[PDB]
Amino acid sequence: ADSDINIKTGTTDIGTTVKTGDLVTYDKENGMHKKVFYSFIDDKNHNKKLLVIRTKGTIAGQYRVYSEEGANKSGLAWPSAFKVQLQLPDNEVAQISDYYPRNSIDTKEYMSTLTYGFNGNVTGDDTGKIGGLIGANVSIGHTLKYVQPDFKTILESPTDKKVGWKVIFNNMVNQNAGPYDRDSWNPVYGNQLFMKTANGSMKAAENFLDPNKASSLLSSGFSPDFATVITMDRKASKQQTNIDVIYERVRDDYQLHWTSTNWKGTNTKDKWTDRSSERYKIDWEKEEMTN
Amino acid sequence: ADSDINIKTGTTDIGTTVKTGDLVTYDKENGMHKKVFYSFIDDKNHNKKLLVIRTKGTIAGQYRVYSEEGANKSGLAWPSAFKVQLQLPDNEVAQISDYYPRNSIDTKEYMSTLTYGFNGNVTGDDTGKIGGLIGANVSIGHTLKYVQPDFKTILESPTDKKVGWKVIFNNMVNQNAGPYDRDSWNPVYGNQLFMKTANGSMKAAENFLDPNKASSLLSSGFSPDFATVITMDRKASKQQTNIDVIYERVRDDYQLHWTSTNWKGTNTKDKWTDRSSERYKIDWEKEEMTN
Amino acid sequence: ADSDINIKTGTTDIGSTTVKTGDLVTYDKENGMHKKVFYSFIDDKNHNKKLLVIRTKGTIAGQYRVYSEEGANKSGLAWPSAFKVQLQLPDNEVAQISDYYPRNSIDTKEYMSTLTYGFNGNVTGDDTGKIGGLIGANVSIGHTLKYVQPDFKTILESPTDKKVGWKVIFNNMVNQNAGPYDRDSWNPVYGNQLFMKTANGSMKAAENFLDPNKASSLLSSGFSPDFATVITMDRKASKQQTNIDVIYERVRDDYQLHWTSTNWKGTNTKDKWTDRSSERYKIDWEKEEMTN
Amino acid sequence: ADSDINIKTGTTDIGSTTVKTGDLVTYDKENGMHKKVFYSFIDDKNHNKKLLVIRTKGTIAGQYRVYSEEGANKSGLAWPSAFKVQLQLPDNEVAQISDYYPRNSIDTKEYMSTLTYGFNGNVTGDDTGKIGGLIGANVSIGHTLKYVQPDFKTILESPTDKKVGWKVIFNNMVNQNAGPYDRDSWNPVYGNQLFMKTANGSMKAAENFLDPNKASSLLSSGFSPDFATVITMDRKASKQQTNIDVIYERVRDDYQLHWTSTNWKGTNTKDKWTDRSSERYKIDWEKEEMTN
Amino acid sequence: ADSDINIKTGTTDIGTVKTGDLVTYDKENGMHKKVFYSFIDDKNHNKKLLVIRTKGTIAGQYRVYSEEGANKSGLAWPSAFKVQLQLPDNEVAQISDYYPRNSIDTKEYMSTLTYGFNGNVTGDDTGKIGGLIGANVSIGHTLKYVQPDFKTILESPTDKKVGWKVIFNNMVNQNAGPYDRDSWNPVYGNQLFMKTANGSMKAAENFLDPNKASSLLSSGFSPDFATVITMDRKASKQQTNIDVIYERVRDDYQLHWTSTNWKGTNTKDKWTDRSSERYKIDWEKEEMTN
Amino acid sequence: ADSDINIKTGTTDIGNTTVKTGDLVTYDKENGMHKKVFYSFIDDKNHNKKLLVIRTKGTIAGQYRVYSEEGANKSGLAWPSAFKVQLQLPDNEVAQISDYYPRNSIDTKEYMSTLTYGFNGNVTGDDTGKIGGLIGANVSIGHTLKYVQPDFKTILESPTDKKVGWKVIFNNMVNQNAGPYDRDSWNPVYGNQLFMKTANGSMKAAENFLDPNKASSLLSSGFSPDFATVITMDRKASKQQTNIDVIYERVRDDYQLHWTSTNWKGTNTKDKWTDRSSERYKIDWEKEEMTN
Amino acid sequence: ADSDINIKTGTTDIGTTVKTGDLVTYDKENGMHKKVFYSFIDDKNHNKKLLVIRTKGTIAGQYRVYSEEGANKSGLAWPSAFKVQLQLPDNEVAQISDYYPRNSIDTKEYMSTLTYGFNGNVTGDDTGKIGGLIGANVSIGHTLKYVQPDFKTILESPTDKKVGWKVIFNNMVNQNAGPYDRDSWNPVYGNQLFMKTANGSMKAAENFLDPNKASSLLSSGFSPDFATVITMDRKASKQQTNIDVIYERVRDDYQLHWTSTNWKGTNTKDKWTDRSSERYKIDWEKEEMTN
Repeated sequence: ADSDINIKTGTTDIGTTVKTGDLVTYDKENGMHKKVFYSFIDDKNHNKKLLVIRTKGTIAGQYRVYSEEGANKSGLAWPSAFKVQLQLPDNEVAQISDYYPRNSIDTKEYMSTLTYGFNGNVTGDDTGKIGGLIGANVSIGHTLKYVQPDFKTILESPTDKKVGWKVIFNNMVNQNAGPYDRDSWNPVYGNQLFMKTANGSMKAAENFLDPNKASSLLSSGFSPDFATVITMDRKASKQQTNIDVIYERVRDDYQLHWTSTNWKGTNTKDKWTDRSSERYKIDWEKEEMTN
Repeated sequence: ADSDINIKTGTTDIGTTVKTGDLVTYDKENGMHKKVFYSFIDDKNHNKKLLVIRTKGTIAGQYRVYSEEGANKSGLAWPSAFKVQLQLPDNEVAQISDYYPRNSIDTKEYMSTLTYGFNGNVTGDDTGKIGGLIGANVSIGHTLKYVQPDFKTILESPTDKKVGWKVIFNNMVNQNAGPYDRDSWNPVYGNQLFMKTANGSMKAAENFLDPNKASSLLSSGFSPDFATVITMDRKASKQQTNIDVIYERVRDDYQLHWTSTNWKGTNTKDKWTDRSSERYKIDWEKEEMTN
Repeated sequence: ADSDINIKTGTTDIGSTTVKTGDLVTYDKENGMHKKVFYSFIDDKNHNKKLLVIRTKGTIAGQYRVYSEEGANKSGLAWPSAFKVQLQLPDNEVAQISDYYPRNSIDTKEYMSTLTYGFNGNVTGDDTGKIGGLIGANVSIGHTLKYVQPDFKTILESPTDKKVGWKVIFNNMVNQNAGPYDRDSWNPVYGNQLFMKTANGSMKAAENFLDPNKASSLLSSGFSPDFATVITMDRKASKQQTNIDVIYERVRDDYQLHWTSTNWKGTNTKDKWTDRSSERYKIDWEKEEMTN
Repeated sequence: ADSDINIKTGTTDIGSTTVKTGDLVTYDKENGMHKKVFYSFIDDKNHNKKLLVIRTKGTIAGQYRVYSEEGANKSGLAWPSAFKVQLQLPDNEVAQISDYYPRNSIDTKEYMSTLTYGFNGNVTGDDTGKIGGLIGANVSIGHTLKYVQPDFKTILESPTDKKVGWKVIFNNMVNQNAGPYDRDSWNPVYGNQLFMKTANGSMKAAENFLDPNKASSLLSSGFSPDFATVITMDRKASKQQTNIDVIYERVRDDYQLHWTSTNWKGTNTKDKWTDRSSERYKIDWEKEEMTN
Repeated sequence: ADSDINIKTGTTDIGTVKTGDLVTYDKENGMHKKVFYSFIDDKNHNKKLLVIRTKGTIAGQYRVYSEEGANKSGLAWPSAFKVQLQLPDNEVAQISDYYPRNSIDTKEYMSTLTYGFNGNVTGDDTGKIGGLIGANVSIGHTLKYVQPDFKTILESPTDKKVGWKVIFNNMVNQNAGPYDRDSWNPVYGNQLFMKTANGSMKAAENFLDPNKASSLLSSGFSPDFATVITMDRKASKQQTNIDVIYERVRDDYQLHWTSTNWKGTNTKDKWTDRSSERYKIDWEKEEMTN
Repeated sequence: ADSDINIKTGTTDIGNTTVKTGDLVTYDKENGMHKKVFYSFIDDKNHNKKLLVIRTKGTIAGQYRVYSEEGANKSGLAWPSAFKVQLQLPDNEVAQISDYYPRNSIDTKEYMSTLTYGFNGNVTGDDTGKIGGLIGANVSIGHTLKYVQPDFKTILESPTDKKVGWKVIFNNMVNQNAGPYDRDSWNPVYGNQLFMKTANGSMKAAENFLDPNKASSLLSSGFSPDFATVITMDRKASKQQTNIDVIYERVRDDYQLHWTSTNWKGTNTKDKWTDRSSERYKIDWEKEEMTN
Repeated sequence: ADSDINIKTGTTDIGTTVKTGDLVTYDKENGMHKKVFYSFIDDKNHNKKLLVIRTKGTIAGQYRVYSEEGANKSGLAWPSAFKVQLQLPDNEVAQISDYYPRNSIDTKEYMSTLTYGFNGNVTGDDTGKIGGLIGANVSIGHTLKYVQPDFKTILESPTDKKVGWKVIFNNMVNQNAGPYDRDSWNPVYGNQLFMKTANGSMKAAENFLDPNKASSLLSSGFSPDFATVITMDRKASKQQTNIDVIYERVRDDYQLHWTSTNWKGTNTKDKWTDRSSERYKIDWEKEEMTN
């Protein structure tokens, strides 16, 4: 913060009138509500002109049973990753200056235990017999404790021309069991990730986990909220800039099959990928952004 | 936020005088108090005119014993879902830009424990006999921890013309037991979701759980608090826009029957649906919203 | 909030506007109720309606009291199981109930699952040169449900555009590090021990009730409502006066203790008594004043 | 809050006006009470009534003290079981008690249910070719109750439109990692162990009382009230003067220790002594000043 | 707060002020005594205000004071820090307020009831078959609470005199205890500041290093107490004398050798260091001097 | 804070003062480093020196990658064990490094001691009228140490008045609910299991490395520095231009997996590769601007 | 705070224009970056002129293997205490008024548990034999819980002429073992504080704990952040004041030696002391501080 280096708070920041806007596009085939909120910041005391692009909207999860192959085997398509990406063409003079959020250093809680004890006893009965025991004990414990989200938010390695985030599936609770991930494997039941019952009396399709009891991101979807800061030199001859904005969904294939005794599930990674791209024009003189 | 990217706070946002209003309607048949609070925001430095629509009011729960087939079987209607939906006609130029709340990523706390120990003991009695014993142990522990609300609030997959929320029944604690949900099944007791006593001596209607010990959303109801942001192009020819708002309640059927040794309950999903729809007119020039 | 939708904070709210506020205080002696109405007239020209905020405060006494004493074997305690507040506009009124606070909040619960498994080896022996051996294994499944419970639940009753109300109801309560008990607790031997002081005692039934100092203060000293109701009124309306009835009421249960020649047993009758205190206020929207 | 009902925060409150404040200090020597009244006259023209905020502060000394000594087998300790502060308008007054802080809050408690079940297998053996085995199973169901309790409870007494008051009462207390004990704790051997230092030692009874340094600081050094009362006055009233009575009081219990020939036994008598300090203030609404 | 009674925040308070610093060092008593004062004269307030903040630092002076050979030694340590302000009785000015005050402690209590059943079947190669069916019940009570190394206590004030005492409560000793001034063990006595149970060194060596003990004991305690004094403007004598006293009470912790192990004994309130000083308050000039 | 020393907050900090800010961005492709400098010139007349605040941000890619594959029994994985950022002024410069953020924070640990003791009795018998009894006792002492560990530790390296720097180093990490492991973890059978996916599987060595999605995101996608350096300059200095070198660098370790005919065995070589990216900036104190 | 005594917040404080400055000096021999930030406050409504002296910079750890006596014995120098001291000459009329931080009162969490139980059991076998068992138990537990920092920050007993802080080594975790301090002793291992391995095959110098796994204060160093407030009477004749500032590092000597069966460590306290002093001139009239 500002006070940590003996300077009055808010002093070293960029603060000037700002020009803002909203641009909304809906991709029907890809089921993506894409909204770009932009702010043009022109601080004369700052050596660069700034454009802040906040990418919002919603990418639908589209957790859906897609095929029913008889009554033994059925297939479920589900979203394992949501991605948002911004890219400047290389010929551009404008640069990607900053981004939010970034990758945070995860933490874990470790705990070590040492217990030792002693115990004595006296025993007896009606035949006048009497016994005794003296025992001792030591025990060492190690406990690891940590928090994990259903989905991880990760900032991809940026350049000065391209940036992006991926919100990826980590693990999930299945009816107070698990947690399971894309790589969970059981010899009897295989991958129990979206498995409703271990054994029942129905067609395969019914045995998929009800999306209401799973992560709501899987079905109803994920709403990005990422910020990109682009800087522009005022003396450039060309005060126009193209920028590409991409929303993307990666879908995995979770299959259920019947092994004559119980259910077994199998998951194939990155089976499908829906990519929705749109190009925007940035006018640094007019301070407006269009598509 | 703005300070995370080296910019003065509150800079990049939309801020100008605002035109606000209230529209209240009460649907008696559906037992729904529907209130719409709206705000017209016209910032010249913003590329579009804004309308914020907050949908509030209260959808009654109407948790009730509706049928009485003697003293052996009875039926309880209960609300499993509350829904709010806003929809623009497709031919409209205005777009759904933003919404609150959105879907949150759940988290869970995991714990791993590894313990190992040793113990010794020496035994004896008055017959001069001496015994001895040396033992060792290892133990592995896994603990999963997470929070579940009685009802889940979910933002449905939006487009730029339609948006909505569903507040759905998740699971619920029943008199220090459970928690139970719509799919809980016990071979003896079936679904014990709203079952008061397992095997008492009363009529079936009496045996439903007192709403005072269940989620207050079930009976007294749920008060929506959702916001939609619509953007409008100032240069559009038609500066008038219709918008339809739907309130919905979906009720499940929980029936109790006596098996001569016990009570057993059965739950039918989405048996009834109360749907209350109203149309509003949005005048962007006059900056006023009416019904 | 506004910042969540890229708007300057406080932009979308009703404020730009002079407000006319007031206090009306009434004490109902027979019903033991202190009733305060704090009201605020907000007339924002940029708002499509006139606004009145009615904050219903004050305090409804608990009146937790031993009411009957049929000797030393039997006694009865009257206690408040519900506090209620209700506002109601007549149907012929043009003014509408627009909003209210508080509302019903969604409860949550903390769930915890444990799976533990272990092995142990062991060798035995003694002075007769004898040697024994032991290999054991174990597995264990644990499930924990965890949640917080208030002594009283605050509920917003199903509102209309003409009437609104809250009910603050008894939930459950700790009795001297035991329980918690509620209105429906039953023990075959002791019955409902909710306000039972001791299981065994040489003393009157009246003396065997739980000291109100050791119970929820809402039961005895009482509960102080803090509810807000927002009324909207159309400026074009012809009659710029609106009558409104405000009701405070208390529902009291009957908790009786009787001696079974060996011990104490408690019985609770629900909603035995109801104290209802109603009063009418006149809302003048032109004069921007509310009166009684 | 206001933002909860779509209104700019601080809009509906009384402030949108210059305030006249003051301090009145009195010390009751015989009753050991420092009594301070901080008052504020608020006259908001947009408010239908004049406001006086009376904040009652100061400190009521605990006066935890060994008062009598009957030999070395029996001794008595006076201790504060309740502090009380009360404000009362004469009924003939036109001014009304409008609001008060703090009020009674709804307590909560944390409940837990646990269900565990497990299995274990085991094989044992010997050098005599002997072979043994066992297969066991287990179920266990647990209930946990968890909650927080203060040493003293702060309670708002049932107010009227003329009188209000708070009481800070003794609840329970830890005694050297034991207990907690309260006024009704009883042990057949030791009686009430609340303020006894040792169970069995060789000293006078006076010696065996708990060092106040190891007890609640309120018991000895005392309690500092911080309560606010809000009085409303109609401007159109003929008599713009109002008398108001402010009362501080301390309730002391009698804790006796005696020797019973083998161990120590403690007994507590409730509400034996009561120190009450009353004073009258004159409220002049026109001059906007409060005097003594 | 004000918003709790439907009034705009900051309305009911007193809102130019004249402030000052007086510093004195008592070398003999090892006390750095600082008074920060503020004169507040609000026309809309019925009396003139003086806020007196008593700060500075009272050194702990945790030290081994005596060495009676190699079997016996004495440690002096601070069991109480005290601050006192006193107006003479004939003064018209009154003590109106003070901070901090005494807070009500809380404790966390939790009760558990567990009951279970267990079955088992046993057997061996001799075709023998055994069984057992068992049940269990258990009740647990848990008490939980937080206590500071020192308790900060506001002494019963009057309208002429006020004071605070910061007293030793209990303390952890090398992952053991906590111990207090009254802890007693029949073989070891009071193990409060004892380093080792049995080790061949001088008695002075066996005292706990101040670096592993509460820093208030050695380096000291910094008071931060405020007193609010009110004065009537119509008073004839617009001067007021006030005495401020800083105090340290030291206990005596003795270690002695019993030919097998160490034993500690603690005697309370053996020494008392009192540093008193008088200030002159001028309400007209709005200044406080010495 | 200032209020802690009886001064109005914000009084003693630096701030008629106008600040001259700017951004410099370069991307080193060979080293995969997005390097951004945000600078602020602060010239407070009431301050004895001109100030320049340099904020080093951007992102150093983790570049967690399988780099060699010697069949299906041996593979190598290059991973980032340290990220570093360094700023250096040449010796001949009169300008000085005055301050920096973050600095090294003091770690803490929670210690716990438990002492439990108990007694138990039991009576035994059977159908042969035999009667037995046993009475036992136990004592136990427990010590628990508890502390929080980040995946990477942020260290401020020992600064001078000419150069400053930070290193963000790998500490330890959880591997699929196992570990946590660090660069020196060793198992006689499995070696270092830090990034080992399975104990014994049937795949290529390359396929047996832990999925970067299940590892610290700093390892693959990378680390984003956020460091501040405060440089002071005398106004009276002759050369109001100052060169400064900024270095971003990544230290990569070598984690190899090999098959021992029964299972997998991991080996980690420290500081095998070092990627260094340096850039020269010109600081102009008169023109109040920074360039490269 | 002021609101605690019925006064508007910020009323009783000092506030006026302030004159601030920076003095940076680097002690190479002692490896100490020493920065002084000063603020002159002259409030006319305050009875004295104020100078706030903030001592910052960084004292390097210099955790280093210094000696090598073959391959069986070695020595490690480590910082056991960092110190900062400010001292006014006794003849000065200017006074040390205040200081931050001060000593905080530490706390601990104590909990006592009382548990008691009963159990029954019935036994039998195929020989028609019958057995019985009735048991009871009681147990009392005492648990202590508290937090201990790696280093303690302590304000030393100040006067009106001298003030200082010491940041001292408390204890430290050694590879999930310990924690150990300067007085830890094991008959077999001696002091295991900075010992890497109990018994291995390297030179002594190799067996010291990697500074990366120890407190970073030990190696990279400590950054002081201390404030001293000095008052000056405006009417004092001599409006100039010299002040000495001392930065100091106390290093302990941790030696490792091989006893032919395992490693044993020994630690000697306060072996070395690096002391770096600088004198500053305070001009109260010109409101400037120089070196």
